Amino acid sequence: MLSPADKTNVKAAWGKVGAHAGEYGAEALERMFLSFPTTKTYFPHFDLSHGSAQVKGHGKKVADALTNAVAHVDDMPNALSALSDLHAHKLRVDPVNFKLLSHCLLVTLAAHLPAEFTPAVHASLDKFLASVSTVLTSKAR
Amino acid sequence: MLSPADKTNVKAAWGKVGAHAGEYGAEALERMFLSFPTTKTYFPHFDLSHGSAQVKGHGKKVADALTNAVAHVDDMPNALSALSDLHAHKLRVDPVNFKLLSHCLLVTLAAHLPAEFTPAVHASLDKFLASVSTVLTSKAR
Amino acid sequence: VHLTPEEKSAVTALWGKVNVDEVGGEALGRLLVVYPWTQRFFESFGDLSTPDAVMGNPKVKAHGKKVLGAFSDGLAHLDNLKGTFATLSELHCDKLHVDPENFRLLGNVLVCVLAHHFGKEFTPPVQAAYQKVVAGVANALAHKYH
Amino acid sequence: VHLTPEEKSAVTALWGKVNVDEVGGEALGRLLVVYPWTQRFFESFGDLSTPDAVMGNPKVKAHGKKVLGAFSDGLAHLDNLKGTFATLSELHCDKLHVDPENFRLLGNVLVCVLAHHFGKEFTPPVQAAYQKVVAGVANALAHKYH
Ligand code: HEM
Ligand code: HEM
Ligand code: HEM
Ligand code: HEM
Repeated sequence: MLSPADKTNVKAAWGKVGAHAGEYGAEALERMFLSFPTTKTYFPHFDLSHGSAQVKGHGKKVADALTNAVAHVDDMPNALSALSDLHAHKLRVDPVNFKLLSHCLLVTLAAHLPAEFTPAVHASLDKFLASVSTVLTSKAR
Repeated sequence: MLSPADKTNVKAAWGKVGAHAGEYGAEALERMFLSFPTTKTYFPHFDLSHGSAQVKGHGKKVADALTNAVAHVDDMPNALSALSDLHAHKLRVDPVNFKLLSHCLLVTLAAHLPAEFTPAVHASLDKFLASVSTVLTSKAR
Repeated sequence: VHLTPEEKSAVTALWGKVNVDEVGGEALGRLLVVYPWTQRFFESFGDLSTPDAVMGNPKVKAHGKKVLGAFSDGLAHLDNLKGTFATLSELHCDKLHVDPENFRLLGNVLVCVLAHHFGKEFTPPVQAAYQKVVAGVANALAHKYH
Repeated sequence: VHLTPEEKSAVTALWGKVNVDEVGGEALGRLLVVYPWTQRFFESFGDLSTPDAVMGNPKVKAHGKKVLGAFSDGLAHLDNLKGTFATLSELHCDKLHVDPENFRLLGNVLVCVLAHHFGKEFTPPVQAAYQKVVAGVANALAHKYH
């Protein structure tokens, strides 16, 4: 579970992401596609080329959802119910893939928040993405 | 999240284990050590030889806890708080290992409960061991 | 794979007792039931609504037999699963878009089915050898993904 | 691993810029902080009670340098990691009893540290090359487990 500390850490770093969330969301996807090629099997309908508008567009959606999770850090199961349902019943993404995106989201943040990406924040961010992944996969079966 | 049917299925299957739970506890460990030799890293102080009294004894211990979790299927978090603590702050097993033991427990059950190990029961037991795993790794960080 | 002659014989011998038809239909059905997200690839099969509906689906049964058939043929090439499954690896990637993690799930389901079927005969050491094979096959199938 | 020539150059170029002492201390410290269960192997290291306690612990810093030193050596034998890491593999298994999953966690932490340090220079494709490298090292280190 996220401690008060974790919560402060997350609001703080995400705070810093600000208006760049979309771009960082897109970058995390790109990093994931290149390092973990197997994740591409879920996007056969996408132009996965460098600077694809589809990826750009998709990156914004993912970032908006995370931003929404931060906004409702005390009620994530509810704030994300809709998205959990979508992932569980329509998309049917294998759970292991969540760990892959989370890692790539962390890399992206690290790469953009040198001052804020402290050991403590890194730990809180990791726990946060694990919590979000748990929610999105809770109704899988 | 275990559905009413799941809890039913688990209670039914475990009902049949009965006096053999300890033996099954033991055989599952044996299967684990053999199939996933990395799991042995957590038992350097045990004699891991076939039919070792240490393994037998530990098998019993694991079985009894699963029994207790079946009895409190509704209140797992509470029923295994002490065990969650032990594992989180003392044992400090990496969470990946929970999936390995779970699979070995399934295999063991399959091998011994032919009639009862239907597709529906297999799904429920899998979900169950997954929930037990979650509880046991929830205070890890 | 990194199978010992002893582990080799163990695999080989148990396999000769397998009814591929029944084991394949059950492994595939159990997969669809235990890990429901795997159903995403079989929309065209029909009613997968219930365990009973999956287990009974003839399309499921027949696909199970085809999958185990290819698996069965791979056991004749334990020293080159990679070359044995190269074309199937590309197909699963390039045409089917199947996440290789499914290969792993299927492998574990297969082991549960063998244990279910062979009870006593499916000893810890026999299971250890099968575990190496399912891992080897999944690895070979995922090998040409890009 | 599967390192294209251009992946091998990209790895090597960046590695040239790394202060192994510093990155070693940072990666090991962050591991103990993010995955506190990993602290299980360092009870003789003293105070690991808070993030500052970990990161500044002279013992953690020195061990980090040792580990990354061994890792840097591996980077010169990208052709033969299993060979290069065989005696260390045996040690981690037989004497230290270190679960190999720790090796993958450290790999991931290192990638985050490299991203932290290099910023934009740690491009998507440069990361893809490092991902292959840390996987290879983790595999090499786990190879002698039994
Ligand atoms: C914790 C991380 C994740 C978040 C916040 C997230 C969020 C979202 C959102 C907001 C959408 C768009 C829904 C809409 O159309 O309104 C989406 C769609 C989708 N997601 Fe997830 N997702 C996550 C993880 C994943 C992973 C790991 C995968 C696969 C590797 C995945 C595969 C998909 C796919 C295939 C779509 C549909 C895209 C399209 O066709 O436009 N998601 N996700
Ligand atoms: C299904 C999940 C599990 C359950 C219900 C479980 C249950 C238990 C129980 C009841 C004990 C004995 C506590 C006592 O002595 O009072 C125990 C101890 C222990 N467990 Fe867990 N366990 C599980 C998974 C694991 C896994 C996956 C590992 C490592 C791979 C593990 C490693 C240990 C160790 C090393 C001990 C101490 C053994 C000794 O020194 O006697 N456990 N566990
Ligand atoms: C032991 C692992 C597996 C083997 C050896 C295997 C083998 C095969 C074979 C031989 C075919 C025939 C198609 C052709 O030749 O054109 C096939 C098709 C297919 N497989 Fe795999 N398979 C495996 C695992 C899986 C899994 C786990 C899934 C999904 C959960 C999957 C999804 C499919 C699909 C969707 C098709 C196409 C069926 C159709 O055309 O209706 N396979 N596979
Ligand atoms: C990149 C992976 C790693 C490399 C190259 C590496 C390398 C080394 C080296 C060179 C030593 C000293 C050997 C000796 O004492 O003779 C060592 C010791 C040790 N390593 Fe590893 N290591 C790695 C990962 C890990 C991880 C992830 C852990 C645990 C989380 C770990 C736990 C230890 C411990 C406990 C010792 C002994 C410390 C002591 O002196 O008490 N290592 N390692």
